[PDB]
Amino acid sequence: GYRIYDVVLSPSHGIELSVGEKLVLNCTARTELNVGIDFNWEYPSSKHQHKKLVNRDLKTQSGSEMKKFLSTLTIDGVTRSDQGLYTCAASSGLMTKKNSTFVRVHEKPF
Amino acid sequence: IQMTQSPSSVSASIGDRVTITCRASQGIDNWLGWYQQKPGKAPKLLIYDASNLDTGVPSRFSGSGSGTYFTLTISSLQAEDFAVYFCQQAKAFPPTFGGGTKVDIKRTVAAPSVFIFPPSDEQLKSGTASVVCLLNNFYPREAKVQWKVDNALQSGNSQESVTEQDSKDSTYSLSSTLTLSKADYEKHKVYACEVTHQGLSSPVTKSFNRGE
Amino acid sequence: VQLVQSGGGLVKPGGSLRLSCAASGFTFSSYSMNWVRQAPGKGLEWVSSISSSSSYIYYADSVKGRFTISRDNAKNSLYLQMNSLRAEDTAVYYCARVTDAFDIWGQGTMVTVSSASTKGPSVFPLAPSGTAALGCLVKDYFPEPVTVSWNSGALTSGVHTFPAVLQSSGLYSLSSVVTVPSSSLGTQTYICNVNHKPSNTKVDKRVEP
Repeated sequence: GYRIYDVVLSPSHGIELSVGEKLVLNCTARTELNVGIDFNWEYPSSKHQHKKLVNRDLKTQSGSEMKKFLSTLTIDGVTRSDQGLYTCAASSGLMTKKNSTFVRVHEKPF
Repeated sequence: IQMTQSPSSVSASIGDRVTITCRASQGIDNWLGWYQQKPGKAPKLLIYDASNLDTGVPSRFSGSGSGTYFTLTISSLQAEDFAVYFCQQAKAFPPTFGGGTKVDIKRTVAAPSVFIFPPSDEQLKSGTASVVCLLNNFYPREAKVQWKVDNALQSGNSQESVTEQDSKDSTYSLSSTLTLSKADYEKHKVYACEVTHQGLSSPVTKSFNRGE
Repeated sequence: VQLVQSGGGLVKPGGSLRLSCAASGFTFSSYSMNWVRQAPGKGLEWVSSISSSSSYIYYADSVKGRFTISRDNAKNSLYLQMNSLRAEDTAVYYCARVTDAFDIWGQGTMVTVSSASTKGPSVFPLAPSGTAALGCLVKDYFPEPVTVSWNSGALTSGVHTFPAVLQSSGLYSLSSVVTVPSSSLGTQTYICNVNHKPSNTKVDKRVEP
């Protein structure tokens, strides 16, 4: 009883921000009751760390026989270096699923 | 959670439609993997989640099934495909593997030429006695060997090792070594190696009397 | 995409050695990594697993309370410290990436847990009684690296050198045999050339009927 159903990002596609706008990327992952989940992100920039943007707390929900694990990624202000491909990998030890998404930050006033 | 593969060995030729079965003790929905291993090197994932092919794997490999019953088919066998195939479950806590199914090169059925070797006198000086039984050039791979010392079936005190499928004649050979002390060896007289194989209509036993 | 392994070798019961597995070709930080072993002749057995940030660790009942899994994500490498080893831990250990299935496997590294020290082989003759069979019994050596040829490589046809096997004493035993025409026994001489480099033990045994 240690399996993962699917990992989805919200929003999933077509995220578009201006320079200096707050970026938000949640990462839901449905799993079984006994399953533990570990979130590791992958961002294109080299300015931020994994200790800033990724959530320190957790967000879990229980429903009948399915558990939800949620991890958020908050960036206070964005730049051209942040533009690229974001990926949220949710590893349980015995399994690891990942989903991709593209974000665009244009040079324009917010 | 037990995974049982059927059959243990499959004789095939180039171009054949080879099918391999994998059975689970309990239901696994669709979380079954297939791996290929050739002698000496590490395994490689062929198919995951029962039916989905991995990147780089040719389309001749295909998988199906659900629940307890699963199947791996090779549409048209190629020279690269001769290897061992393992199934692996991903439902319960411990991911268990199957026993493995060897796909080898089809050949004419060949009974083993059986030879028995008594311990050398050079060895008996060192207080130990090794009796070797050679099953040479046989096909298929499945063979059962039993040691008998004065009609006493020996178990736990023998070890066997099989060669890979030969490159020239596609046969196998097997060696079984019975280890005894000098004392126990000098006590008993008759030493028989009984072998059973498909190519033999009935079990053949090669034996020697200690002294000759 | 590669996964290179290193660190394995020879150990005596109780001792411990590090077992490295360096990734290159993909983002190491992200996937869960597992260890799977394979005993000589036996099938595959899942040993241990670990999450991407070393949060969730699991062990099999064969290795629980002895083996310790770990990883350094900055170095892009997987580790496995093996404490209090038994004779039944002698196997070929594989690191592997996990994503649905074990999609990427390392080359493999064999660890050997058996008790004896480095020791040269004793070569005993397997004397013959259409075709006739003879050979040499290379018994009681450690570790594995043992070459066997016949007549200095001049006799390769009809030769079968079987894989080695660990005895209960922890020493390896191997046999090499050759089938030859029964008529040419008294005339043609047959020498097996055994070489065990770990103990500098070259041996040439002449087998006779």
